[PDB]
Amino acid sequence: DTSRMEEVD
Amino acid sequence: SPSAQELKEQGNRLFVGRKYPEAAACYGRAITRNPLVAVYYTNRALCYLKMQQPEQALADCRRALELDGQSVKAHFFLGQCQLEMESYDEAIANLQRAYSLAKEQRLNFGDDIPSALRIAKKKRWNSIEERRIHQESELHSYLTRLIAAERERELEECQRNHEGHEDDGHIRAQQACIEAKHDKYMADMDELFSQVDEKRKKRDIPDYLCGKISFELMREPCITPSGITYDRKDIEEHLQRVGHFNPVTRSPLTQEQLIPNLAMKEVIDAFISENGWVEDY
Repeated sequence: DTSRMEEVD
Repeated sequence: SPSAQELKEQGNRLFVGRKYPEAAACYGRAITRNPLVAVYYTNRALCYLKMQQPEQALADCRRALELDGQSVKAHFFLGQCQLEMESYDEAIANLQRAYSLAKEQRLNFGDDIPSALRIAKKKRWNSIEERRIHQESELHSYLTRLIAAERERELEECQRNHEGHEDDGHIRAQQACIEAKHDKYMADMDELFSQVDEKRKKRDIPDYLCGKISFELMREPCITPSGITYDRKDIEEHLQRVGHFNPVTRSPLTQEQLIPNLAMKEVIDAFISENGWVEDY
């Protein structure tokens, strides 16, 4: 349940 | 009439909806509305990348950083772009840096960085690798042409032997017919000069030799009760900076439970001791 970078927040 | 914070949200909805050219244009109105906001630029930069246009993204990052030189995302994306532009050195540098910041700021992405980092390292090496000369050989340069020669004596000295009995259609297949006979005869040869103690063989670094975290060659491999092998220096901090669980199996792991994978060190050592490159990788 982290969070990626290829995402616009 | 719409506020910059609303225009960004709008674009946010589009980008998630995969409408990249539309979302990007949406971030552009939020930027004209208020230039002084780093988020906008980095976001738009991601649209450009998905839109396969590092030209723009590179510029937009070169602005997000002017308003936040500590931006993890800005650095990550900037490096990304440089990859496309084929500036392998800088690219890996900004990724490298974007990685330290992320660690420093106590942010978490996992893989996302060491992965693309390891990927950028591989795509770089691929370059200067296909750039090497290898230097043919004494006997090679010789036999290499001896074949090309025997080929002319046929294609250009035994093909027009029957311009009538074998028109275009016929010897058009009778051509590649022998060509493959020689392209192979030589093929078997090449494998000879390569397996003949020659270093002319593609030089790459395996994967099972890298850590599941660091994503790079391990220098102090050690395994866990689960069975995964990480670098003692990486799962070292992960245990005192993220929790007490296996970064893969997510099992209840604790530092005084790590076993040194001696057999691995061996394999890794032997590798290095044989491979001149590396360190340059």
